[PDB]
Amino acid sequence: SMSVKKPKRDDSKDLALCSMILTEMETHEDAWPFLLPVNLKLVPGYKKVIKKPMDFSTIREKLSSGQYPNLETFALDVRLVFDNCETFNEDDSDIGRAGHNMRKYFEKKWTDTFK
Repeated sequence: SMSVKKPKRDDSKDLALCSMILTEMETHEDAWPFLLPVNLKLVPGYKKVIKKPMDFSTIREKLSSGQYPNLETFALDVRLVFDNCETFNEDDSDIGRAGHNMRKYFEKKWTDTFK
């Protein structure tokens, strides 16, 4: 509350560390469905159904331009990518399995880097 604060967690490395995680997600062999925005002209149903499209290149540009106010807003966009994938793709598809795998990979890096 006013003039009452918990001890200050050092957040000075968060930007660098989120960038490193994102590099590791970019270079994973199962990243291919997520590297670029889904083409809304060429994929029937996507525009109407997926209310907030998100992809790694869009996260990278937001990251690079100071559009994440803190590390939690960064995690929310990463998770959005996988939540969108589960909304549109069957679990038993190459893209559906890709999404589950990447989400796992991300959540471990996130815990190991920050928790």
